Amino acid sequence: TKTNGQNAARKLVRLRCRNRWADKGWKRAHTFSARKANPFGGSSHAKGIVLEKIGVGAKQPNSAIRKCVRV
Amino acid sequence: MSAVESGSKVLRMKESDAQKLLAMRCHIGTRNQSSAMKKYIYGRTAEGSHIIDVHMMWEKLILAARVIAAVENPKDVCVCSSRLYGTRAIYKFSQHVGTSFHGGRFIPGTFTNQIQKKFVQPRVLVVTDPRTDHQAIREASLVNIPVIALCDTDAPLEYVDIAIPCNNRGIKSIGMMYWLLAREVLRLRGTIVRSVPWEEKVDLFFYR
Amino acid sequence: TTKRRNHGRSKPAHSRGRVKPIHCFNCGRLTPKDKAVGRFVVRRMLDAASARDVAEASPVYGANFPMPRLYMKQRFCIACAIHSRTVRARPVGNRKIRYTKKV
Amino acid sequence: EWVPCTKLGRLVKAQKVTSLEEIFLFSMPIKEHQIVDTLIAEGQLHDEMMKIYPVQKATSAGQRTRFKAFNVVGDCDGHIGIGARVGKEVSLAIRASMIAAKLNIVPVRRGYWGNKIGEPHTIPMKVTGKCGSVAVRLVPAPRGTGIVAAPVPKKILEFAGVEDVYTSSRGKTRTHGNLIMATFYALRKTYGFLTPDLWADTEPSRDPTDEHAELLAEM
Amino acid sequence: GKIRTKTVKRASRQVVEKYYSKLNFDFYQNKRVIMDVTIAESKKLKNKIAGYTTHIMKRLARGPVRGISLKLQESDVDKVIQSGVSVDKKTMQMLQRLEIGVPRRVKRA
Amino acid sequence: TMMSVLANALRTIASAERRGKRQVLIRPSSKVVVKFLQVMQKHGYIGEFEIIDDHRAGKIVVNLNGRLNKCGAICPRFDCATTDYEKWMKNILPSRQFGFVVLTTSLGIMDHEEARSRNTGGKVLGFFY
Amino acid sequence: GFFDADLSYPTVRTERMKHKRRRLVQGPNSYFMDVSCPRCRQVTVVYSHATTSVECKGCSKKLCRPTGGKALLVEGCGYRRKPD
Amino acid sequence: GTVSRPRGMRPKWHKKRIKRLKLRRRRMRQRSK
Amino acid sequence: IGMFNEEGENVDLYIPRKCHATTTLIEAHDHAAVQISIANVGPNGVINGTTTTLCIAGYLRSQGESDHAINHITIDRGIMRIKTGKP
RNA sequence: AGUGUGGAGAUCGAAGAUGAUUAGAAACCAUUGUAGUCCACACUGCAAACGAUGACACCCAUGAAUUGGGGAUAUCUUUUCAGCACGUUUUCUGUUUUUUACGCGAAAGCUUUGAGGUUACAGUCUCAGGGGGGAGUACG
RNA sequence: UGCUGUUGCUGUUAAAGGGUUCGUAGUUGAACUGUGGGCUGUGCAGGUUUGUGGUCGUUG
Ligand SMILES: [Mg+2]
Ligand SMILES: [Mg+2]
Ligand SMILES: [Mg+2]
Ligand SMILES: [Mg+2]
Ligand SMILES: [Mg+2]
Ligand SMILES: [Mg+2]
Ligand SMILES: [Mg+2]
Ligand SMILES: [Mg+2]
Ligand SMILES: [Mg+2]
Ligand SMILES: [Mg+2]
Ligand SMILES: [Mg+2]
Ligand SMILES: [Mg+2]
Ligand SMILES: [Mg+2]
Ligand SMILES: [Mg+2]
Ligand SMILES: [Mg+2]
Ligand SMILES: [Mg+2]
Ligand SMILES: [Mg+2]
Ligand SMILES: [Mg+2]
Ligand SMILES: [Mg+2]
Repeated sequence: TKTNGQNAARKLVRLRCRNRWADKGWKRAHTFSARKANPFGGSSHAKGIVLEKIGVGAKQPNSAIRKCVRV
Repeated sequence: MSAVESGSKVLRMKESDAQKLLAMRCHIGTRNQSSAMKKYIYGRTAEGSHIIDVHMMWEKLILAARVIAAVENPKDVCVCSSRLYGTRAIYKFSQHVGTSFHGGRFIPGTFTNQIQKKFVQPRVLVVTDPRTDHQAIREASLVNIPVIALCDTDAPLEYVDIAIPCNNRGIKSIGMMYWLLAREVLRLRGTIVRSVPWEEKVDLFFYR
Repeated sequence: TTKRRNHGRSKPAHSRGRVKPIHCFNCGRLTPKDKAVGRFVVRRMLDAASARDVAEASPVYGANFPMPRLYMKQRFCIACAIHSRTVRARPVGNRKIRYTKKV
Repeated sequence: EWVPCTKLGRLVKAQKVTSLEEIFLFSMPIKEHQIVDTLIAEGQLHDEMMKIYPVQKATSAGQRTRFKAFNVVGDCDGHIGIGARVGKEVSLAIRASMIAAKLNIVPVRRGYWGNKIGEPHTIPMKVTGKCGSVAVRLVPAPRGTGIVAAPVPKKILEFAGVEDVYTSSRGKTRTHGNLIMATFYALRKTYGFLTPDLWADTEPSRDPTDEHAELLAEM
Repeated sequence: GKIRTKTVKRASRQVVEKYYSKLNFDFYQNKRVIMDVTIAESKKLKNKIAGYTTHIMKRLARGPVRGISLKLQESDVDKVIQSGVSVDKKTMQMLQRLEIGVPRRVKRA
Repeated sequence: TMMSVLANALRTIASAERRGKRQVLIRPSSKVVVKFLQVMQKHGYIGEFEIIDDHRAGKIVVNLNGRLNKCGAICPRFDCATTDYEKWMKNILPSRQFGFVVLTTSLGIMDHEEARSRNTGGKVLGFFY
Repeated sequence: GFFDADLSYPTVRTERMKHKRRRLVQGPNSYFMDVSCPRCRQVTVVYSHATTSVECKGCSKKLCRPTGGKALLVEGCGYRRKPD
Repeated sequence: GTVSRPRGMRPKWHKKRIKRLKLRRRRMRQRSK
Repeated sequence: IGMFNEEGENVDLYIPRKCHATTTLIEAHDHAAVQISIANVGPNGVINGTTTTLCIAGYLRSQGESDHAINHITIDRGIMRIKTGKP
């Protein structure tokens, strides 16, 4: 249930503002914690130097050696 | 339904129907009451027996008779009685009015299971007791069959369209009510004369 | 998935808040008095065979003066009521039926 | 060969009942699918198998697999029928669903959006149909809108004969068994809504079984 | 156990209905009668049918039997009006309020 | 605490129409309630109604022909310009062919079709169809 | 029976059973009685639901004793219900 | 068995483990403080 | 009665019956809605050829209120008399 | 439950001990047993603190009941808290409910005691939620 | 995406009514001051006035 009064705009604005943070996609889009944790820093691509070739095993029930590199 | 277009008084109680109703104790109501049947109850006497309003009882009986008399093919109205005491009454009623009858257990699916032999489609269903004929009433609701019932003071009136307030217990009462209905249906048809008393005796309607 | 409308006790939602617990007759488990299964027991002091002998040897007791009987209000926890066959599990439709007099 | 089993069936075969509207007028149940076949003109009744999926019942040795089939029957001119029936084999389910769909045919009322020129193209008013958690809301639309609906309701509405409608489906619409029935239930409500055009008193008429009772008796 | 199966019981009922006059309480004459009016590859069944047929014959002598038709052997109100009805106080009160008035042959008990 | 007398009255009528009652008692009464009832009565959705005086907020007994599918109040009374009639008809009415939105205009309480013809806006009171 | 109720015009039977505030138009259940003192026969107007120590001027004899509802007149007292 | 899955150890004892862990971290920070 | 084209066609498939008690439209799928025909009676006790027919919706016959509804209708039609005459 | 200070300590009893039972048994069972349990004052304010159902207000079908107060009119007791008390029938307001109508709901189920009167979505206010965890954790 | 819901979500059991009260800001908040009147033409509904198959005493 919710408020319905004619002059109850401030309550509805505050209520929606407080509850938008419950949305993970909205919170990520409006907080820098994910941006700082993102290695690309918000970029679509990034350039790097290959350090080592590694073999990452596939998770069960798959069984393979996924060829990956450390960059 | 005593009232008619002409304004006549032919279809009214004649102080003789009242004597027959009173003699057979057709106005005693199981000492129990139902909200649906509260309108038909005149009052409660000592020992707590509800007294059925005779004016309303006669008016509903006339209405039911006029409904039955409008069926051109009398085989299209089925009379049912799961109770033992109504078996001869509905048998005698059918042999006089021309209706189809069915006593004893009502087979589930008689009105709704088409592919079976013994599947019948009556246009009007009349039952002796709504409580014990609940299966016939329940099936009639699925196939557009209106229901006439001999309801007591404690009677489930769910799918009942025409409720006749009477004592649907006891041998004498059930026989008398069907005798009155058969006589009135014949009178409305014109097969007998209202001026002369009906020759058929209620004893033939009595169970055993 | 509410099993019972009354939640297995005689305490509607706006009657009381707490019913003082009682010890089970057999094990001593503390259960609310309304929830515990309570049977009033009128047990004969002696069985028929032995009462015959005692009444034979008693000037006090006989065909005219009956022997005393034990009267106990027994309240069981649910586990002890079930294990002692005082009550059993029932079909879902039969769970609703209730008794008011000792039959 | 068809040997009629009900009084309505005999009346239809004897051509005493010539239109499906007469059956709908008196709310007579249809228990023989040959009634719809004879009353609907040949080549005018179309059917489609909307959905076939298997249903399984666990047993002491493995599990028993049956198939539920949904069939839609419509003339694209205001008559729609939906049938679901489970069979041991797919072919049995499909044939039974076609029979069931014919037995459940209902009339759907068509209305106008604004100007009432030409034949009706949309539903007369906003109606919702609910089955399970799936609810389908049909909203009248102007001409040229088309059926703005999911493919399953759009197929049903095409068979019902509507041209323009706005739809919105809530609930778990991927449950197509409930989605099909919700659309069907929304279409039935069109003729149950009392509009001001239907306020006027209508003269009562006799049902065909009462009208031709003597003919039925001589059988 | 010696429970008669439905095939035995149904045939026994049919025999009794069709050939009631030819049957009596003796198994051996009934068995002879049944062997003439029955085609069955099993003599054990015909013996069992004869046993249950004579059992039904005994029951029929002791009143009716369900499942057997045998369709060869299958006004007090005026007296009460004369003696009076003697209605209750409230019932009499209802009659006094009627258009026809209080009917004759009634009392207040 | 009852906050809207009109909403209470329209809720009571809608419940009675759903149950198929022949008459319904409305309590309390008001000028706005009577004006709303007269609008519905004008278009034929209700029959005769009687106002009973009790030297307080009175009572109304409304006779009901079964023509009223649903009536309800809109709270709060949103402002409605003459250009907003089509928006409200779309949102709350079952169709563009029948049903009425009731407005409080400076010219009085009237249905949306009448208000549109008079070129006047106002506040939405409720609806019926 | 056969007489469907009218909300505007209730039957005296149903309306008489209504609570005083549940009637179509609410009204009092009380009334006034002119009471004759059992000592002087002086007429005193006493409220039916009186709760405060009614005394007859003169003898100063308690005419009624308050109760949960209607007052209880003293024994051997002559009262008649006044109109309106 | 009046309850559904705890899904990864009884939550009461997990809360107890977290509580003891909180106390240990508290004492460590107190030592450093 | 029913929807009408601008030109004047009736457009509607059919005009459903309305319950004589609650005026609700009687749909084609309820299967509990009934039609009851009451024979008209002339000045003599015999019945005429005409009848009076009333339609009752299925839901009213489910609530148990069809008997009350028929009583009210029959009284309004002048077929049934509310009270017995004066003695 | 826990904490502080006084008192109390009959009963029962976390910790602990011992005897059993066990492959092991730091448990269940037996005998004990400290803190506690009880009281006063002061803290604590974390419960399945549940009707797992926020508050106020309106409509709402049926039958038996039940608690308290009032209206009206078969039975029992009736030498003083007594012109009594109970009890019968009917009614009424207020309370805790029960059995079996719409309607609602994913269903279990709810139903004048709503979870009904909601896509035909608007009586008023307010609190909370937005896949599972990490985590009611880290930091302040 | 009616999964941010003013339109337009959910909160018995799925995530979610605060343990209970009180309570400022804030939101919301019961009725009433009020039918205009005749006149005319024009199309509708029912309080009574002469006349013209039913019940009812015996023309009523
Ligand atoms: Mg309380
Ligand atoms: Mg508690
Ligand atoms: Mg219990
Ligand atoms: Mg378990
Ligand atoms: Mg469980
Ligand atoms: Mg869970
Ligand atoms: Mg403590
Ligand atoms: Mg302490
Ligand atoms: Mg010290
Ligand atoms: Mg000890
Ligand atoms: Mg908490
Ligand atoms: Mg909670
Ligand atoms: Mg109390
Ligand atoms: Mg209830
Ligand atoms: Mg959600
Ligand atoms: Mg939860
Ligand atoms: Mg709470
Ligand atoms: Mg203010
Ligand atoms: Mg105001």
